[PDB]
Amino acid sequence: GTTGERPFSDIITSVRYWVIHSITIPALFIAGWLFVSTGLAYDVFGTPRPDSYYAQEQRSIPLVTDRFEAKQQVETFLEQLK
Amino acid sequence: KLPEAYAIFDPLVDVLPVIPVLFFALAFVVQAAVGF
Amino acid sequence: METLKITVYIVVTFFVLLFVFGFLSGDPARNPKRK
Amino acid sequence: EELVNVVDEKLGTAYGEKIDLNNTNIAAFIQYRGLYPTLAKLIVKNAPYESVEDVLNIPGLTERQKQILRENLEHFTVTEVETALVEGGDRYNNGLYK
Amino acid sequence: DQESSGFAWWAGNARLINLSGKLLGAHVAHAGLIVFWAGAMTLFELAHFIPEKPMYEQGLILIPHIATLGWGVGPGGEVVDTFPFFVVGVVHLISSAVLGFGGVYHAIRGPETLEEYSSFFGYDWKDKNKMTTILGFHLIVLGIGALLLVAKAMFFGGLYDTWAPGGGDVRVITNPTLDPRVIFGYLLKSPFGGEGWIVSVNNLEDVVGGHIWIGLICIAGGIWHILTTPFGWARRAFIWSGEAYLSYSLGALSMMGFIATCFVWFNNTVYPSEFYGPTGPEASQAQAMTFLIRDQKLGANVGSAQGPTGLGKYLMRSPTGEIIFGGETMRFWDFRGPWLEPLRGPNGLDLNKIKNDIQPWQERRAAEYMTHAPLGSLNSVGGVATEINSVNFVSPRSWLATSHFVLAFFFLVGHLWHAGRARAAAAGFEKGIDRESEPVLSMPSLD
Amino acid sequence: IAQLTMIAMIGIAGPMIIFLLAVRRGNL
Amino acid sequence: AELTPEVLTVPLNSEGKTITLTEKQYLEGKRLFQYACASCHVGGITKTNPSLDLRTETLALATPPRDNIEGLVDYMKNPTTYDGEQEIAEVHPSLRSADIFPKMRNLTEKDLVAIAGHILVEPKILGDKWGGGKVYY
Amino acid sequence: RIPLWIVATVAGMGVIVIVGLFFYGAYAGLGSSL
Amino acid sequence: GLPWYRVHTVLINDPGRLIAAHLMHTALVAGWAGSMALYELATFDPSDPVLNPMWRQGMFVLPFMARLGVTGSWSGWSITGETGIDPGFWSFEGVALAHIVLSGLLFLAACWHWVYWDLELFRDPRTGEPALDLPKMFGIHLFLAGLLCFGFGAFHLTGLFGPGMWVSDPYGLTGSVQPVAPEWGPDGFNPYNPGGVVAHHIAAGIVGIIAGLFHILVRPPQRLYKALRMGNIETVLSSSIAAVFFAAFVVAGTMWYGSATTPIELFGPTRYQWDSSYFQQEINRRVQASLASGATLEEAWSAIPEKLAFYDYIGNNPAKGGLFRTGPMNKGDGIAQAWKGHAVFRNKEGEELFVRRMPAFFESFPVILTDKNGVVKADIPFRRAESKYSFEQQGVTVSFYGGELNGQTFTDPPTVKSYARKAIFGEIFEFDTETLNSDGIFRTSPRGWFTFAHAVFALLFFFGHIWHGARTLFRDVFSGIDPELSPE
Ligand SMILES: CCCCCCCCCCCCCCCCCC(=O)OC[C@H](CO[C@@H]1O[C@H](CO[C@H]2O[C@H](CO)[C@H](O)[C@H](O)[C@H]2O)[C@H](O)[C@H](O)[C@H]1O)OC(=O)CCCCCCCCCCCCCCCCC
Ligand SMILES: CCCCCCCCCCCCCCCCCC(=O)OC[C@H](CO[C@@H]1O[C@H](CO[C@H]2O[C@H](CO)[C@H](O)[C@H](O)[C@H]2O)[C@H](O)[C@H](O)[C@H]1O)OC(=O)CCCCCCCCCCCCCCCCC
Ligand code: CLA
Ligand code: CLA
Ligand code: CLA
Ligand code: CLA
Ligand code: CLA
Ligand SMILES: CCCCCCCCCCCCCCCC(=O)O[C@H](COC(=O)CCCCCCCCCCCC)CO[C@@H]1O[C@@H](CO)[C@H](O)[C@H](O)[C@@H]1O
Ligand SMILES: CC1=C(/C=C/C(C)=C\C=C/C(C)=C/C=C/C=C(C)/C=C/C=C(C)/C=C/C2=C(C)CCCC2(C)C)C(C)(C)CCC1
Ligand SMILES: CC1=C(\C=C/C(C)=C\C=C/C(C)=C/C=C/C=C(C)/C=C/C=C(C)/C=C/C2=C(C)CCCC2(C)C)C(C)(C)CCC1
Ligand SMILES: CC1=C(\C=C/C(C)=C\C=C/C(C)=C/C=C/C=C(C)/C=C/C=C(C)/C=C/C2=C(C)CCCC2(C)C)C(C)(C)CCC1
Repeated sequence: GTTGERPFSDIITSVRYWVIHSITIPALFIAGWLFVSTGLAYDVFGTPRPDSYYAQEQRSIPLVTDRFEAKQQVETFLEQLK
Repeated sequence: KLPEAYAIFDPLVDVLPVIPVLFFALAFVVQAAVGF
Repeated sequence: METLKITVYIVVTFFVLLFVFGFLSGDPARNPKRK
Repeated sequence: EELVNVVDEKLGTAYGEKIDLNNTNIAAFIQYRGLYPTLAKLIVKNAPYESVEDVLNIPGLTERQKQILRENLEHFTVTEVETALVEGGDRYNNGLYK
Repeated sequence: DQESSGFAWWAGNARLINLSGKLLGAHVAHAGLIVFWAGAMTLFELAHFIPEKPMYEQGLILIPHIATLGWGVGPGGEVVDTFPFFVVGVVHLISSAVLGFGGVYHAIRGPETLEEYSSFFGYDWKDKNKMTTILGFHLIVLGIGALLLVAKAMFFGGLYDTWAPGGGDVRVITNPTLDPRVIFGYLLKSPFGGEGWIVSVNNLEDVVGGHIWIGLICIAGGIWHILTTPFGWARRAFIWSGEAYLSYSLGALSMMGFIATCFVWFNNTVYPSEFYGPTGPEASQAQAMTFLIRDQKLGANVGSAQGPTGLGKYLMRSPTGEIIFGGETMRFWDFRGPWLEPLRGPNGLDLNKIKNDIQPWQERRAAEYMTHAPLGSLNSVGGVATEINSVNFVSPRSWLATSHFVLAFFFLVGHLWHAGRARAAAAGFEKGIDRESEPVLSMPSLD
Repeated sequence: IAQLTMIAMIGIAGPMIIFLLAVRRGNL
Repeated sequence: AELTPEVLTVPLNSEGKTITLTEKQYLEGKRLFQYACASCHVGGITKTNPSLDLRTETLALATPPRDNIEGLVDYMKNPTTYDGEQEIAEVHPSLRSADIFPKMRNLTEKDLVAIAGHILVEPKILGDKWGGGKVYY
Repeated sequence: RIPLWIVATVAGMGVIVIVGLFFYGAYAGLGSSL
Repeated sequence: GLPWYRVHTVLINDPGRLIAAHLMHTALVAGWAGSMALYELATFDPSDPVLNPMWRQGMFVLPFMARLGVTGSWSGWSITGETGIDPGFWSFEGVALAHIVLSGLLFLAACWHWVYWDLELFRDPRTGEPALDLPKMFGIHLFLAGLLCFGFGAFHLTGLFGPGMWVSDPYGLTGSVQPVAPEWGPDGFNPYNPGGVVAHHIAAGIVGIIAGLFHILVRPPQRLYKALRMGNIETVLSSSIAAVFFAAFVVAGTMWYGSATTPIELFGPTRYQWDSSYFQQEINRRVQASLASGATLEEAWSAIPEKLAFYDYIGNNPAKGGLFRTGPMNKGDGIAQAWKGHAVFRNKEGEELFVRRMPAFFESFPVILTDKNGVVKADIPFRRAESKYSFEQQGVTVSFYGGELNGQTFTDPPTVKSYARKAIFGEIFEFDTETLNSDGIFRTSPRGWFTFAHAVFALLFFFGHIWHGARTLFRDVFSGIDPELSPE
């Protein structure tokens, strides 16, 4: 079939591709990295960090009990929880 | 742990085995430069 | 029942022998243009 | 005319509360200061005892061993030897591992 | 040979099947990676080898072989000379350069056609004799060391023999085997459980003893083909084409690799376990041994102990040989190793022996083998399918036996695709089916 | 420790032959 | 933070004294425990003889007490049944018997104290998962 | 302009280096068992 | 050579013969109604609306005759358990003797629209051929629908003209068919609120009438009639199969989860009613009131009502069944004859214990008696050699309050155990199994089946939808791809 949208080999092999990108690609690679390093990713998605999955003493699991006052639960767990 | 006097090279001794593979790899690099 | 033991062999041998003697007579022939 | 499980029933005697010299698996012997290892091989070996004390009068028991048994006597009990519990030399290896 | 007038890129090496190979050098080229690989891994192996840690406990596939030959071991499977191992890899490795240094050449700067430079034996496949004579060389070639080994076995140091009197220990094969009934007899031996035609081999006397017989037998072939031309039922039978030659030849590996995979999993003789892990069956027999002891030692009669099923825990009965360990373990009553043979009897396992002549050096070797068993995950967490991460160990036998099968399998796939395409030249329909002259569009319709 | 840097060079040893070959000529 | 100082502190002598500990020693404990061989002994059970476990209580009831960071040391040096009646040295890894179990040679009082502390410590965190097997897994 | 193969191999090694990192990362990585 | 699936296509045009078709699948269904209707009627037992209400007996079709209002049979009995009052002709028998005559005539109107297949009405004037106007035809039928939907909405259910509809509430249940008043307030949407139904029909009726007129008058944009290829009947089929299947999934929902369109007693109690101990908690309240109200724990439970304990029996929880477990809940646990009594298990120490129930997912299950606080004080060992909590070694025991067992207690380790394992099922009961010869395994309630019915059915229909919709629109390419090629 007749195809005509801006070619690929062109730019993957392009001089400009590598010059705009070289600098920006790792900008994302780095950006992601920082997202992890700051440790914000954790707070970003509640995702606990090894240091804080279980409180110190307790052995039970901080399980969400009631679907409607769930927000509380999480807290009261994340609460007593270190 | 190689003889004491070789202490310096545990680093290479470490890699030497990867090479074999490396060849099937290169075989491609060339085939690519030579447009198949 | 040692009988069976042999009754089979022959039946097995026969065939194995018919197998080989069939491929033995070379099959480079028995295809398109007997080449 | 009401047949019934034997182990289940004997679990209802004092067998379930303490250690049965004549039946109980040799494994329940570790649960006390220095009994398992040897004393048990003799406790378990050595005929079945009609009295909980006849343990103390076991051929060759040591002046110390003798003591121990005395000391631990508290936890030992007895009930008819249980064919189903002793057959198969199960008493040595009941099939129960961690 | 460029593209057109050749195959595609993935079938690259096919354009080397055209004219006279520009390079033997390819084959030599890698005939190096193969020898260099020993040079790296061997170095790498020792590079990680500790003398105390059981050789099989430290992912040693390569190193255990040197040991099995009598090098750097001696009393028990203990390693005294960290040197010998190092030696062999160092050599090979370096040795590889020359192998590669040349193959690398023969492929780019030498005769792009040795068909012409021919002279020296030379090149062309259909040439029925250049091929009979060539393999002929490589036949004297192999048998060559068949003796090389016999020497190491009889004149340079000996081998490791687990059976060997005292206990595992570097020993010299004094009296190899004469009698052809024995050395040959194995081939005629059962293939199934109880007697594997190749695998079943108690001692070295029959190994090195047999190798001898193979060196000469094999040399007598190179000497043979080198001098003559194959008969007419031969020509009549087998297609001759460079490819077709690979085709056969390749399916000798397939088979052979299985013969390895099936061998490295089963023998304690040529694979001592002091260097490899305890053989699969050995394991579930070792367990037996350990517990037969645990209770007997705990005061149980053992021999007369009625087991859960109706058989008996510690001791059971097999149909032909009367007495063996019982569990599910039975499957392996054919297992034989020095750690369990003393406690053997006329009728089988002896109650009198097992009861009082069962020594300590066994309870501890028996327990090592109970633990260290050929069971692990790719993850490399040695143990039952469902074990916690902690003790990890994968038997050399696992990797060895496993790999070779997948490869040897794959090769069988090869023996096919190279026979499938080669039996095709034989008539010329290999390129395809001719649109105007196909046998079928002109044949009596089946009905 | 160092192991990594020294592996690096050998790994880029091969594509470098391709490069040194691109510039000069031959092969084809 | 979770592997705290006192939770890493355990009994030394049958007399009460506590040796507390470090993240360093603990580690060697792990490295050791496994190298000293978990092959029968993996997790917290005992494959050669499942009847005996390494749980804190079990070591206490042993003879002599074997819950002491001390105890286990004697053992590893010289082993004894749960009787404390006959030395089990020939069938169990022990410095008394190195020539049998090689791994036991490179072992030192430093290396021991560690593998020891590892045993008395692991339960404190893993709970029952220490003694039991399969079941708790 | 820039030769095509040269972008492939350097692009590739990255996948082979990054992926390689990931395997190491499973040994000391949080997800290890230590 | 015309293949079979293509054979029913015959008509497509020629609406004449088609009318006689629908005129049949219609006289064939109607029949089936009166049919099994008679059948179920040939087997329903009224003897006890207490432990043998329809739903256990494997009743599927008779459950509806109640929704609408037919409570009784010409034989002096009802489903509520009435006396002396016998319905008019329109009683179960009627409903059946009814559809029986219906289909029976439609079969005739049927074999009519065939011979008499070519009529003026089916012939379009201006066009020399047989054509059927749909863009309007449709709106017409619509007008009747709503006209009826409302005609029903306000004229039936409201009790104004006819009987109400089956309703009750979570006690008893003391269900019955009474008149309903459409309550339009927001809670008319609480699916549960019955009123919320009469309000919808009276209300959607309006919306239908209007629409009909609208579609009987207004004409479809040439932009739609060109897209939805109206005119080609093939499209009305995908244009409907679509709704039909959705209509399904809704009946599949209302059925499974609760809803006033599918009661508690005319259909198996909801599987969720047992998920949350709905029945035991709404019970404890009453046995607690009665208790802290100066009554013997005995007078207490003997206070709780038969039917209600029963609901608290996992054996009615719709899930437990089996895809091939061939029949009515009765050849399962048997015929429920009566409630034995609540079984409270006492420790030897005197402590009260509870049988930790069996969650709907397990066919198998180990009984465990937990201390009132989740702790474990009793079980029935499997190893039994290392048992630490056996009934016998912990002297478990059982007393009984209410039922027929009442004020009795059982001590022997065997029976005490037994009673427990049967308690894991909820409220123990006494089932006559001999009569029907039950098997000892559970079966699923009507509610259960019905759901799985308008299940695989609706999940398939969307495939018809996708198939005809696709054969409606591409009736062009249908034949071949068009010998012409290369452009695109
Ligand atoms: C009798 C007629 C049978 C008709 C069957 C015809 C079917 C067609 C063949 C296709 C596959 C079936 C053939 C079976 C071959 C497999 C071998 C086998 O089953 O026999 C089992 C034996 C095992 O030997 C073992 O030998 C042991 C002896 O060792 C023991 O004792 C020794 C000393 O005696 C040592 O001490 C040692 O340490 C100790 O372990 C025991 O006796 C065991 O009981 C015994 O099992 O293997 C061996 O020796 C034989 C090794 C042969 C090489 C096979 C390679 C691997 C198989 C791949 C199959 C290819 C097919 C693939 C097709 C699909 C795509 C590829
Ligand atoms: C085959 C063709 C396929 C075409 C594919 C097309 C793809 C397009 C997808 C669009 C639609 C998908 C998304 C819909 C999400 C709806 C959310 C929902 O589920 O809504 C959630 C609720 C569920 O309520 C439930 O209620 C239960 C009990 O509550 C009720 O009962 C309790 C007592 O137990 C209490 O009394 C309580 O007060 C009372 O509310 C529990 O609480 C549950 O946790 C809770 O989920 O459903 C409701 O209200 C809503 C009413 C349900 C309508 C269901 C329509 C069809 C799907 C359902 C069929 C299921 C049965 C299938 C049977 C086999 C085959 C069909
Ligand atoms: C005869 C083939 C063979 C066999 C049986 C082994 C076996 C082993 N090697 Mg090994 N190795 C080989 C060839 C082989 N190797 C070659 C040619 C090299 C050079 C590159 C190496 C380099 C090497 C290193 C550096 C190490 C090992 C190690 C090991 C041991 C553990 C590895 C493992 O658990 O990961 C399992 C690995 C996989 C499951 C790879 C997945 C396979 C994928 C990629 C698909 C494969 C499909 C194909 C059919 C199989 C290819 C065959 C193989 C040659 C690649 C194990 C005994 C480790 C060890 O024991 O240290 C002492 C170790 O550190 N090897
Ligand atoms: C492995 C099997 C193998 C086989 C069958 C061959 C076969 C051949 N090689 Mg060869 N080669 C090999 C491996 C092999 N090579 C390896 C591993 C290398 C790495 C260097 C080489 C490097 C090499 C070179 C540079 C050349 C060949 C050449 C040849 C051809 C010349 C035959 C001849 O008369 O030599 C007979 C050789 C001997 C009988 C050995 C004599 C040993 C002593 C007495 C003198 C040899 C010189 C000295 C020892 C070191 C060699 C230096 C070197 C310049 C030769 C012949 C086809 C020649 C060629 O171009 O063929 C067309 C050629 O120029 N080869
Ligand atoms: C190393 C690789 C190799 C290759 C590719 C070949 C290839 C060949 N050799 Mg050969 N050979 C080799 C090594 C090799 N040889 C070695 C190392 C020796 C040492 C002697 C020989 C000795 C030798 C001799 C003496 C002869 C050959 C011959 C041949 C040619 C015919 C072989 C044939 O097709 O057998 C096909 C054979 C069969 C399919 C046998 C089927 C019949 C069965 C049933 C035997 C019956 C079994 C019997 C009962 C015993 C056990 C049976 C069973 C239970 C196990 C063929 C070109 C023949 C040739 O023409 O010139 C040499 C020939 O006469 N070779
Ligand atoms: C909803 C009502 C409905 C109506 C009136 C039609 C009408 C039609 N469909 Mg159809 N269809 C429907 C729903 C409907 N379909 C659904 C829900 C699906 C997907 C689940 C399909 C999938 C479908 C396909 C793939 C095709 C049709 C076709 C047709 C046309 C002729 C096919 C034919 O009659 O085969 C004759 C029928 C038989 C010979 C019966 C044998 C098939 C099974 C084994 C019978 C089982 C039913 C019976 C035993 C009891 C019925 C119980 C009931 C609850 C289902 C005809 C216009 C054909 C067509 O016109 O071409 C595009 C065609 O190819 N349909
Ligand atoms: C490239 C991947 C690869 C790697 C890393 C290995 C590695 C190994 N293979 Mg092996 N193998 C492979 C592919 C590979 N194989 C393939 C594709 C096949 C065909 C299915 C085989 C068939 C095979 C067999 C039959 C045996 C091995 C054995 C071995 C081990 C000893 C090497 C050796 O025998 O030295 C030099 C040769 C020997 C030490 C013994 C020679 C055996 C006699 C001479 C029969 C013929 C040898 C064999 C056919 C030649 C293959 C040698 C190998 C280097 C490719 C070693 C771990 C041996 C083993 O099990 O461990 C000791 C062994 O017996 N392999
Ligand atoms: C040969 C190729 C030919 C075709 C077949 C190839 C099959 C290859 C299979 C490999 C898949 C899994 C990779 C190993 C996992 C690993 O190990 O990497 C992990 C994440 O992986 C991953 O993130 C997997 C990445 C796959 C995501 C694909 C999403 C599809 C959208 C892509 C759009 C691109 C435009 C990172 O490590 C994990 O997380 C670490 C924490 O950082 C832990 O420490 C552990 O290491 C843990 O494993
Ligand atoms: C140091 C040393 C050495 C050297 C060597 C060598 C020679 C090596 C090598 C090497 C090599 C040479 C390696 C490799 C290779 C290759 C490569 C580096 C490649 C590549 C890459 C990549 C990444 C790719 C990719 C791709 C893609 C993308 C797809 C397909 C195609 C391709 C392949 C291109 C030795 C060892 C001898 C020893 C001595 C010293
Ligand atoms: C694949 C191929 C190729 C190539 C090549 C080949 C194939 C081969 C080979 C081969 C080779 C490539 C070889 C070789 C080599 C060499 C070596 C391998 C070396 C060496 C040495 C070493 C390694 C050493 C080191 C050391 C020493 C010296 C001693 C001490 C220790 C140390 C380590 C220091 C290509 C791609 C082109 C294509 C074609 C084919
Ligand atoms: C004398 C007369 C008559 C007669 C008759 C009738 C009425 C009837 C009938 C009948 C009927 C009304 C029938 C039928 C029905 C049924 C149906 C139509 C159906 C069936 C079934 C089916 C269709 C099926 C289904 C199924 C199966 C098959 C099995 C499985 C499941 C399913 C679902 C799949 C009448 C009365 C009309 C009246 C008029 C005259």
